[PDB]
Order: sequence, then structure tokens, then C-alpha cells
Amino acid sequence: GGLLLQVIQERMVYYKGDPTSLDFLTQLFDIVSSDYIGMLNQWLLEGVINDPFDEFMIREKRVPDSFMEIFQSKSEYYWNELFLIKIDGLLNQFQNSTI
Amino acid sequence: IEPYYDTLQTILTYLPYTMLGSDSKIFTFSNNYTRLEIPKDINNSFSSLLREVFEFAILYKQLAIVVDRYKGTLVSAIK
Repeated sequence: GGLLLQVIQERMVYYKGDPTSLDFLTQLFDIVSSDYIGMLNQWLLEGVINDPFDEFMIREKRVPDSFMEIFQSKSEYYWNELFLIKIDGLLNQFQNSTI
Repeated sequence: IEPYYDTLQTILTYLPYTMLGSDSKIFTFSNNYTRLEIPKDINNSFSSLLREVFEFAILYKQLAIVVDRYKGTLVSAIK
């Protein structure tokens, strides 16, 4: 899934001094990451998660139908528990509690 | 002079393949590409001349080995 960015970044350490190889790897990383930037931009600009592949780090989860009436009354737990951060897919930039 | 002088244009046929650091029917590398054996049927003069020409082949082979070995292994940017 989102592990590709980690592989490219790990791969890019060895070719950090090679101009052509670094240019190609940087171009590939830039184009590949564009979807992730789209998800992040929509999340921070409109507060909407769009792509249903569960790729994005901010995991909004659906309430089960069996508990719909319960969660509607106690909206605090809906808005505090059913939004999570998927730690596996985070880059080192976001590996900070305050961010 | 042909009747009175015996030695193996045939050299130039197989020389390009040796110059590019590759094995040849009449020239064979050995000992991890550190020495090159000049065959029999190459009299003194031609062998002495080739010993100068083959300096490029062995040196280039060593450089190619280094380049292929350390292509993406070294971490330091300078190297």
C-alpha cells in the first residue's frame, strides 16, 4: 500500500550523490506521491475523506447499524473515537505527536 | 618475408573483444582478471608490443569491476 514511499526513500539513500539516478528517483517519488498529497489537501481544506481504499492515514470509520441510535445520542464518542491515525502509513515528516 | 617469418590480421579479429575486458579464443584472463596470458605462436616482437597494448585492457577491466561493484553500495556522497 503506502509502503512504496518508504521503499523509494530507503532506495534513494544509496544514490544520494549520483545526479542522474537521484533526479530519476526524485521525479518518480514526486509523481507517485501526488495522490497522497491530493488526499491530504482535501482533508485539510474541506475535511472530507474520499478514496475508499483505506490508504489515507486519518482513518474515519463507519458506525455499525446495530449501534446507530446509541452513537447519535453520545456524539462525543463518535467524534473522539471513530477518527484515528493509521501509524503504519506515516512518513517521518508526520512522525510527530503535535503535527 | 612470409616464408621465413612465422606468427599467428587474425590478432586484430579477436583484439576488440579482449580490449573490452572480455574473454577471447586466444587471450584468456585469470586470477580474478589480474593477469592476461599471451598464447604460443606469438613470437618475441609481437608479444613485446602487445604487452604495451594489453595495459589498457587490464586497467579498463579493473575499473569496470570497481564501477560495477560499488555502483550503489557506498553511502558517502563524495565517493
